[PDB]
Amino acid sequence: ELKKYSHVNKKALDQFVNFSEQKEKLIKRQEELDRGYKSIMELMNVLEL
Amino acid sequence: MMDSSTFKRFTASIENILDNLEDMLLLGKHQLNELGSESAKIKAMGIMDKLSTDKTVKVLNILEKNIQDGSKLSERLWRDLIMERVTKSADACLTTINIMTSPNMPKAVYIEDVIERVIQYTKFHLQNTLYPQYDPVYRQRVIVMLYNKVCDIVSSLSELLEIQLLTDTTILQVSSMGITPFFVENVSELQLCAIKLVTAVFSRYEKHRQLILEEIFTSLARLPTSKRSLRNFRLPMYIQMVTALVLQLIQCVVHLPDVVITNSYETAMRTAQNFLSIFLKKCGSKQGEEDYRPLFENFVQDLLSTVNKPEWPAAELLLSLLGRLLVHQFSNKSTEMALRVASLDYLGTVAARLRKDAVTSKMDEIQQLQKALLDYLDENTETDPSLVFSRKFYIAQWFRDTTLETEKKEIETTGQIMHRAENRKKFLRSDTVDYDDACLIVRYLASMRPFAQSFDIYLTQILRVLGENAIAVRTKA
Amino acid sequence: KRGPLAKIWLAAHWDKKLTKAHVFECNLESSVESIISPKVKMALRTSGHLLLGVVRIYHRKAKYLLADCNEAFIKIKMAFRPG
Amino acid sequence: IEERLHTLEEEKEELAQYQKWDKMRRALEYTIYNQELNETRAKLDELSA
Amino acid sequence: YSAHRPVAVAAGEFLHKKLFSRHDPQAEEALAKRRGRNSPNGNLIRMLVLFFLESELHEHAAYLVDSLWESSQELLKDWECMTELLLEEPVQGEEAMSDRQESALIELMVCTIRQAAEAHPPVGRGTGKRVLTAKERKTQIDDRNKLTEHFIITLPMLLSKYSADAEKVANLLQIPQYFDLEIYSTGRMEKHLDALLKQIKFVVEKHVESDVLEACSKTYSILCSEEYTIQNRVDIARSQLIDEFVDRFNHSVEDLLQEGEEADDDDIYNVLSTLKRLTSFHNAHDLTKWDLFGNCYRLLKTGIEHGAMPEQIVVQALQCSHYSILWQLVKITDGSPSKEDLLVLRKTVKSFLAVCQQCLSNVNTPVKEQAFMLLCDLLMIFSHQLMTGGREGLQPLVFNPDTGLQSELLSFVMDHVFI
Repeated sequence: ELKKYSHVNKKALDQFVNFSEQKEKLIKRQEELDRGYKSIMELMNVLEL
Repeated sequence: MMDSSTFKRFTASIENILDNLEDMLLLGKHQLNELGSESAKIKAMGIMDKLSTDKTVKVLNILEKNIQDGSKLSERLWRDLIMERVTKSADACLTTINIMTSPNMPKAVYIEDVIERVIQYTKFHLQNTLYPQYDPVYRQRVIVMLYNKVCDIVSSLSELLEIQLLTDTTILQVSSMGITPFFVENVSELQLCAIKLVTAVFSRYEKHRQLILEEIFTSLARLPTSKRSLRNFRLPMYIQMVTALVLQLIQCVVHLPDVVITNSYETAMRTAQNFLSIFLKKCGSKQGEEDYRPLFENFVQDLLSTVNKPEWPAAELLLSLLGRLLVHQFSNKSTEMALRVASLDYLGTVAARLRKDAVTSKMDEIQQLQKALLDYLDENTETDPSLVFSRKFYIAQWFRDTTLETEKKEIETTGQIMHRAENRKKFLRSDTVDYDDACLIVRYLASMRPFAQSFDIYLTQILRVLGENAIAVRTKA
Repeated sequence: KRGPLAKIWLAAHWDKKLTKAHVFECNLESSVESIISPKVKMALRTSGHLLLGVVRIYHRKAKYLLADCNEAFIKIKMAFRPG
Repeated sequence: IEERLHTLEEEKEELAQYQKWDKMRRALEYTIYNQELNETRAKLDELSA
Repeated sequence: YSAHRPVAVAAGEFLHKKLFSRHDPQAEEALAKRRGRNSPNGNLIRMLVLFFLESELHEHAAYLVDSLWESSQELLKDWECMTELLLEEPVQGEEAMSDRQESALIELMVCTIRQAAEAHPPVGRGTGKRVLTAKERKTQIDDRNKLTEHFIITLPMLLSKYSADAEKVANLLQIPQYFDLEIYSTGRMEKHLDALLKQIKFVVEKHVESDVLEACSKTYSILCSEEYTIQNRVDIARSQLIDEFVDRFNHSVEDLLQEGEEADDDDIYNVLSTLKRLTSFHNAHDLTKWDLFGNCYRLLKTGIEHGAMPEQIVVQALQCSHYSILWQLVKITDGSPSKEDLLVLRKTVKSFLAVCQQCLSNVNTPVKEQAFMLLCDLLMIFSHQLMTGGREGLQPLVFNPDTGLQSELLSFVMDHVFI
């Protein structure tokens, strides 16, 4: 059994738990930037008028 | 003393009354505190001739104790909090003392679950508590005593890991902690203990070299970069910590048992050259928002600052590899601008202060000198441990010196055969000399090796770069 | 010099004294735009300068978040094979 | 990142299986070496007699 | 030796100008400070020693060193010079370092290094208006560093040369009060610490003097600083030595208390010496984990019943029992007071009170004074101000004075004080 269990990278539990948290912290900030993008696009249309 | 069963029965009474009153859920502070205090030395010889299954049940009991604050996730409840961590830290002390106690330790009087538990306890509680209030960037005597317990437990952890093999699922995170505190401020003695740990894990296992160097290069930007207490390692002449860390990685791998010496020693220079090559190539280019240059300058002045002391070798090997890398890179035109000017600057610095050291230093006989120095450092290893690795590195060094002498007649063959026989006798063998005399004889040995006698040759390299196709580089050359 | 809008004055006019600490978290862009929208006595050119400040800091957040994603790219690619 | 995370999630179950097999193998190894030391003791006393 | 410090300092500056011309001609360097060797400054040390010998107006050079402090700052930190002129017989071909001269030089070193650590002048010269500048404090710190690294080396063979000299050991063990113990963690010289621990263990087992035992106990208490990493390593040696002394005390007491033959002077000497050491090291250190109040109280009760045995044994037993009682009193204000051991401790205190009252009624007058002061300690322990520090469960412990005991105390005070 263990001869075939030899080729696979370790610490995947640590990786997945860490990197999901970093994914979520990038998720909320990237969700913020587009909201600010439409906000400034609207305010540009205001300034033009 | 062959038994000294005069407090052996005192401690044995302590654990039997304990497991009677608990087995038939906490044991409190004071009893276990005094239990660890007596466990420091009283059982350090007397742990033998004790009942094994009782050891298993007590380590299971204190395992279940350390379960409670294992990843504990934590004005008056704070007293309960602090006493909880101090109680479980004393419990950790009992674990890390109890396992290591015998010089010969019978198999399976332990389970790796409790060592895993003390490891994760160490991880969480250290990163939660001690770094933020000893380093404000991450942000009464109880903190200090907890600190001292941390130091003792990690030292015992280091020598316990050297005692016996552990699984890689422990190795990864114990190496992580062994490297972790090297980027905060007031942790120097912890950094010595971490040096001991990385000696254990590094010399014991050959399969994590890549691992260790990658976590080294990851968080180099977290260095304090402060004028206050940057150099705190006595040899005046205090030095920076991670430089000595690099040095003891270099001298730590020997794998002393034939040609095993030669292949392990060339493996050592290969591991060193991969380390310095990757470190240099990361340093050379200017990355966004930061730099690795000042790391490289302070690192190298410390390196040549510890160039010639008989218990810090291979700095000469670092400088030879430095010369080889610099002549490999800056002679071309394809390499990037910052790497070339960097290498030329470090060449100028080493050449200048090497020159002043050269002009300020000097102004069976070889076998006699070798045996006298090796006796003196044998005394030193009897006094100061972990320098046996430097001694074995020296043995490998003389073996390869006799090698390169052999390939560069029959009388020289007889002489090198006699030196080989002496080296193998001292391998099988494995006064009143002073530190100053040791320094003089080791710089004499360095003078014998064709290393300092290439300075003008390096100047010759400068002569090869006097004419260039790019002005800026030769201007600052 | 002084004021919640002083950093925007530095961004619009000086732009050299700005550091990463102010860029990352000192103010919310969506907050400050609605701060500046109904203000009285607002001269046209000073409004243009405040637009400079907010556009500059927003694009700097985009560059720094791109950077953040880059070191994220380095940290996700590592792996351990004993072989 | 999302697909890389999913791949490491299957590899996370894979490592769970691998480590379960690893501990039970080590337990079996220790058990058979207990058996070999017991037989050893037996053989020793038998040969002494 | 003037009481007024400026006058004394002016006189000492004059003395330094006058009587120091071995190789300093009061002129330029390259022959004046040191000739590159470990020899020129020896004679300056020599007439320092001779000046301390002839100055019979003082048994200690404290005022002399304080006067010569600022004038000879560079000379008084060169400790290595008289270190070879004290231990390892220098190449100058001089005579043997005289024992009176040895004690004089050791007293000079006591004075110089204590003024090196603390800069305040002694009493009578004291001011109390002292402010530390940055230069002062950095000189203090690196002075501490250099004396620490020098004297962790020198004190092992210093003791090896002067193990049997009681007063020299007592003088030499005041310097470790001024040693930064984390330098040992940085210097990695805990092995030399342990060598000095074994050496002073040899002194302790070779010396019976109360003063040197006090000095050793104070030295241990200084190096029993739990804020430093070495506390376990030193506690090893402390526990080892006190365990040896517990075993020796039990072996000697269980044969001394029985009449037998005789008890002779040898068993008396062994019991007295062992109890002296135990009392001395029990004053500064919590050693109640080895409950020897049984042996001490048996000795005190047979002193009460018989009364024909030496004074000093009873004095040591009473003081050791009092030390055990107060060390138990330490670990009841720790926030964890029980009740069974509380009543047990109160009963032992009451028995100690009866023993102290008997010793106050005993004819021996130093025993009377010691019983009086022990009774003073017992009453202030159970005083009304015991309730000040936010305590509740200590109320059963409180014991009221006896009127007859009060009259006995008044009679003792009037017969032995107001004279």
